[PDB]
Amino acid sequence: GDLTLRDYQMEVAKPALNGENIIICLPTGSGKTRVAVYITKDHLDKKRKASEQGKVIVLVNKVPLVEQHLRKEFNPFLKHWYQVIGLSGDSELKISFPEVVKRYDVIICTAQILENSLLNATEESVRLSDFSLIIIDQCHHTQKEGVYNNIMRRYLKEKIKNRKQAKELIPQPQILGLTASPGVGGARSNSKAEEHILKICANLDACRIMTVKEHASQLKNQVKEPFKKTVIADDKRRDPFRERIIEIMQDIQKYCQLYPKSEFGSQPYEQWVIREERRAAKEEKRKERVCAEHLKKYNDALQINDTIRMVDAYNHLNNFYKELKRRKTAESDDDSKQDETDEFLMRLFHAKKKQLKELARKPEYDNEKLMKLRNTLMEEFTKTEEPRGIIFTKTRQSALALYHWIMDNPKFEEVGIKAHFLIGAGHNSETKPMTQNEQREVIDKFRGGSINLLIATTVAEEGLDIKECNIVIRYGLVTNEIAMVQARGRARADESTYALVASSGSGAVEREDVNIFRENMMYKAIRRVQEMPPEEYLNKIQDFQLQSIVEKQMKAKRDQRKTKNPSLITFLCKNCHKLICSGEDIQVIENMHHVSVKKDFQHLYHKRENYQTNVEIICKDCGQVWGNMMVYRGLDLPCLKIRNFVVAFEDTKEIFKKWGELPIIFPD
RNA sequence: GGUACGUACC
RNA sequence: GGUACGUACC
Ligand SMILES: Nc1ncnc2c1ncn2[C@@H]1O[C@H](COP(=O)(O)OP(=O)(O)O)[C@@H](O)[C@H]1O
Ligand SMILES: [Mg+2]
Ligand SMILES: [Zn+2]
Repeated sequence: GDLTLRDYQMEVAKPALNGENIIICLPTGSGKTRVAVYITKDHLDKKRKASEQGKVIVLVNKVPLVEQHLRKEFNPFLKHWYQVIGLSGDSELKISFPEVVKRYDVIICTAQILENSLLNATEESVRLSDFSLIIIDQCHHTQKEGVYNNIMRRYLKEKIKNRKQAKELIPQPQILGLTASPGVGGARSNSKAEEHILKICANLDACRIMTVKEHASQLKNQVKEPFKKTVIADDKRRDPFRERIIEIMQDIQKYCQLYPKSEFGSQPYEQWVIREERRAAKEEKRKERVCAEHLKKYNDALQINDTIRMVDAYNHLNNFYKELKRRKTAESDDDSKQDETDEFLMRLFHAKKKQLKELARKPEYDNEKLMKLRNTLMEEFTKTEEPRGIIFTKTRQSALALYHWIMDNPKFEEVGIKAHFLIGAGHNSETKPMTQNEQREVIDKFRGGSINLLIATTVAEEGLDIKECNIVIRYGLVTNEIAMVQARGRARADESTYALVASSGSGAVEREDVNIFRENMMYKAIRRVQEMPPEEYLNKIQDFQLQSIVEKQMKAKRDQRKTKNPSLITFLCKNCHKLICSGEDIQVIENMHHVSVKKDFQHLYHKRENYQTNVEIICKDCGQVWGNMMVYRGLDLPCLKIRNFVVAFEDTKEIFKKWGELPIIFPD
């Protein structure tokens, strides 16, 4: 069942029920989406009784939230009274969006489905005037160049144009923002915190920002905060894995004569060594670029030794050199690759390989954070009958490696822990992705009980419905104040704890403290804009709105300048600098995957196993990855990744990470 | 592929 | 603005 609100929910709803644009700030577990449904039904029922056209769009930022808001909230209470539909880019609908607007009263979709129609591109459109109410889920993203903010910039442009036609009357939707924390925008001062709150208010055209105050006690009974802990590890353990890896890196640096201005295993080392790899490739210095590539792989092993067990560090290097054997070795079905440097670096590893493998088997040198994590898990999974937990970590590799650490250790299995990792769907990582369906099944098994502990990246912090946790561990991960409150929001079972496990040397404890500081500033700043007199608030809101419109015009003029011709360019291999393609030889498939056409192109490469296929293309002369094969219309075609080539010009040699960075448009 | 946001380091 | 890690949308 029956559509009602709690008193704290009604308190924040009241102005939206009277037709005012507002932002609603309700904590995690407060039922913000239930408030959205009550306001949707109320809004539509009033439009019926006034014989008027009622229409609502609910905008979300993740695809699963479309289906989730339908099932749990929107269909149960509205389906029998109004036409309701959930829509996404993933679902190939046979109806166009403009028709979906004509047929349905409540549209729940991802924001880019609306923007695609407002833009058109391919050209009677949809406009924001078609909708009488627009609800934005997770409205703290209504910021900068986000899709939310682009939708709302059209709304403000239509608001200003409306006053021009009064003096010489196009209808404007009501707007409702829903969030748990609008944020502080990286501010370190209360002034800049209050500036950020007003900017978000300005972007959503809010009459007022809305929080629970009269029924604050009721809200505190509904959602109980977890107990906070900070488990620090000083790491005064001797670290012979770090020491011997550094000796290998030092040896390599003397060979190539590349010397850093920065500590081993640190972030500026990683920047330097990647810069040095790029430079050496441009300048045809195979010795330097190959060494810098390996040095990076050793620099990875140091920083994963810092966060996870040193066996995973071993495996990172061990797998790299396994793949190096495969590419450099002349196999059958092929129509020397091994340089001096290649031979030097391979033997260096094999020599010092024995020690590292067997040093890695001794857990006494195996990372103090892991014991602190172990101890925290043991004491918490023995605390309750049917517990559930999440470990938040920085890298995908770290998520998978922690899963193996939990599995390759029978005392966690003994005490009832049944772990599984959880990572992103994107394909920009050097680790492989989980698909959206695999993500869904893991989260479903977590609610079932089949799975007990998630080792998650930031995938698990916002939006998605996850079962109430007894423990949330931030394992070395400290991002922003919004993510912090969202992570703390997952721990909402009876007797739940939120814990930061980190090295004192990482500076993550100090960054957690500024995010606590920022969170406190946020509440003071919300309080200040609520107490601000209307005339003062209105003027500041108008300023931010006007200068936000100007902000898009500037970025429009930036992107206009860079707006080629092929055959200007050749393609050299980054490792060995052999001539391979001209610019005329390249053609594109569905304007995304680039392919070579040259008639005698097969002679310049070999095929190896390890998106279309799982067959790599590698350089004949040197074994450098160029990309992979693909099947298109029954033709075996070579897909070349731009990362792998030095691109020469006629007038200059440069390396690009994306095909779009080249100032050249290619054929179909 | 394209784009966006978050964080760290320059 | 750059590099990397992470996430997402089309
Ligand atoms: N006024 C209400 N009456 C009954 N149940 C409610 C009410 N508000 C919320 N709920 C229930 O609580 C749940 C909301 O939890 P959740 O989705 O975690 O909230 P939020 O999205 O704010 O974090 C829903 O399953 C809903 O059925
Ligand atoms: Mg909800
Ligand atoms: Zn080559």
